[PDB]
Formats: sequence, C-alpha cells, structure tokens
Amino acid sequence: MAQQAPDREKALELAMAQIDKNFGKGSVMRLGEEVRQPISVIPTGSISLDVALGIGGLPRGRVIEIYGPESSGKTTVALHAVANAQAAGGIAAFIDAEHALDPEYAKKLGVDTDSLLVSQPDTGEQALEIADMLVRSGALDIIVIDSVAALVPRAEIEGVGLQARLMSQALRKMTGALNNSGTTAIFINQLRTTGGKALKFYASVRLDVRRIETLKDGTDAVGNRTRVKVVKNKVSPPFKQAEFDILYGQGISREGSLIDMGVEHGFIRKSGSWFTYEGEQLGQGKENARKFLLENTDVANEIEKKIKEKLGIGAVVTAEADDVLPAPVDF
Ligand SMILES: Nc1ncnc2c1ncn2[C@H]1C[C@H](O)[C@@H](COP(=O)(O)OP(=O)(O)OP(=O)(O)O)O1
Ligand SMILES: Nc1ncnc2c1ncn2[C@H]1C[C@H](O)[C@@H](COP(=O)(O)OP(=O)(O)OP(=O)(O)O)O1
Ligand SMILES: [Mg+2]
Repeated sequence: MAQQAPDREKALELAMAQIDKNFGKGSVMRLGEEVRQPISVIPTGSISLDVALGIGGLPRGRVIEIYGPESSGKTTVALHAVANAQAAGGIAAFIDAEHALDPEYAKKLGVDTDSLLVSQPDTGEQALEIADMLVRSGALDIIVIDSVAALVPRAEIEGVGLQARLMSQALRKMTGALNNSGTTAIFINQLRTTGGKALKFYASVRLDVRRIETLKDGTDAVGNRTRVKVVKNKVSPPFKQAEFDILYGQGISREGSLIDMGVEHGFIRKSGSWFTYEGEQLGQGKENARKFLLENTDVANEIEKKIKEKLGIGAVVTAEADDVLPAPVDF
C-alpha cells in the first residue's frame, strides 16, 4: 500500500468497491452518503418516514421488520404501505396469526379489502409455508405477516429450539424468492430475540415504532404522535428518524406531515397563528392548516412534490441537481 503513510481516500474506495462486490450493495457506507435512487418503491404513506428511509418508501424484494410496543403504529404503517402498493394495482397478501385486523379501519386508509388475501395459519410452519408458497408464485407485490411472535411451531401447539429455527429456516428459503420477484415482505413484531434473532440479520429494513405524545387539542385526544427510528437500512444510510401523526380512525396524517415537514425545509412560513404558503395562507392553527390541505388536495400535492424534489426520491419532475460526491447539508 503505503502504510506509515497517510489515510488518503483513493485506496479505501477500492475496498468498499470490493466489499459491496463480495457482500453485495450496502455492505459498507458513510452515514451521510448520497443515496441510490431506485424506480420501484412502496410509499409508506408518511412523507416523513419516506425520506427517512431515504429512497422514497420501502425497498422491493426485501424483507422489512417493524417492531415496537403494543398500539404504537406498526400495523397502520404496514396497512398504509399495503394500500399504496395496491394504488399501482398490486396483489397484497396478509398472514393473520393475531386475529386482530378491523377490515373497516383498513377501508378508511386505502386498502381494497375485497382484493386483499387474508390467510389465518393453523400453525407456525404454515404462515411461513403458505407465505413462501404464495411468494414463489410472484403475483403479489407485498406480503404482510401479523406477529412474528405468534407463529408457534407445529410441534409446540401439540407436543426445544423451535421458533427461532423455524424463522431462521423459512426466512432463508424465502429471502430468496422475494428478491427474484420483487415481493416485499413486512414482519410486524410486538417487542414486550429468539424468533427474529434471524429476521434481524435477514432483514434489509428494520423500523422501530414507539408512541410518544397522545395528540392533544380538543374533543378529548384525537390522535397520537408516533416516532420511528430506522436502526437498520441496507438500502441507504441508516439510523435516520421520522416522527408523524396517526389520527384515531383517520390513519397516518399525510397533510399534518406536509406541514411540519414542509416548514422544516422552507416551503411553508411564519405561523404564529398563520401557516402561509408561497404568498397565500393555509390557515391559522395547525389543525386548521391540516384542514385546508385535506380540503385542497391540489395545494397539498404541490407541497409533497416540491419537497420530494429538493431531496432526491424516484419521480415526477426536479430534473437536475443529483450527482458528483458527498453531503447532507444542515441540522
Ligand atoms: N381497527 C381499528 N379501528 C379504529 N381505530 C384503530 C384500529 N386499529 C388501530 N387503530 C388506531 C388506534 C392507535 O392509535 C393506532 C395504532 O396503530 P396500529 O397499527 O394499530 O399499531 P400496532 O399494530 O403497531 O400496535 P398493536 O401492538 O396494538 O397491535 O390506530
Ligand atoms: N423530526 C425530523 N427531524 C429531521 N428530519 C425529519 C424529521 N421528520 C422528518 N424529516 C425529514 C425532513 C427533513 O427535511 C429530512 C431530514 O433532514 P436531514 O437534514 O436530511 O437530516 P440528516 O441527513 O442530516 O441527519 P442524520 O445525521 O440523523 O443521519 O427528513
Ligand atoms: Mg438521526
């Protein structure tokens, strides 16, 4: 080389060059790197968690894990990422093992329940089997499994080692057909190790979702402020964070997102009372501005785009900005 010399950057690039080469893309990155923008992606439904994932949504053909304490926001997230998939006329499966979906809450989010394949597995060696067997076909686009913690091994539900081995296997047999089909998988996880102590490594994306404040300002408490930290992202630098709202019954607050998200970058101003926009006003009081966007889809689609144009993302317009070495630029 030239050791007892300097750290000059030329050589190090060959390393990575090869590491990404032997272990595949994503094996080594610089946290604040330039992200590789793809074409196919499933928007999560919250602009915030989107750019947080850095690519616009969730990656395809990759397994994603969503763990977190009860009633935090996982399923929704799932349920939304599920609806959007369908917006591109896709087939989405759902493996029930918790027996807790309310097809009508799904209904208000976007889900075309009547098209949604919902299996209710007899045991653990079935939700994984029907999963893969439903996966190897390749007609789907996104398959969801409710709780990695309730997939008890055939043996157990009758008459040690099992669950982790169960996951370890099928998830090895499956991580292989999902990539060769672009079928993205979501594995909800109810944290409160052995089961997902494979999924952990098998996964590409791993979202951590926790409830924060109980959205307060009127009728009683209408929503909940969810934070989400992407502790593992083998498709873009990791450790990013996005916070967002999910109104009871309403779902993840898109509009609400666009505001905090739209000011946190300079497209939307002042706002003592008043949240103005490029000259005109969107209203006084967040909820109100929240109202004006959900009453003016047009203005709403102008702030989601504009923003997705200042930070990459695979899309619609921007058309010139993107390339030639290193930089997020401020916080
Ligand atoms: N079926 C429903 N009908 C009406 N509101 C709902 C329904 N289901 C969930 N919610 C609301 C209340 C909560 O604030 C929020 C939680 O999102 P959710 O996706 O259910 O979280 P989660 O699935 O990660 O947690 P849990 O562990 O409780 O299953 O959505
Ligand atoms: N709570 C939030 N904090 C920061 N960014 C957020 C948040 N919620 C959503 N976003 C979106 C909005 C921002 O325009 C974008 C992230 O800002 P960004 O400056 O690009 O941070 P980053 O690249 O410097 O930080 P990190 O060091 O954590 O890797 O993501
Ligand atoms: Mg961060």
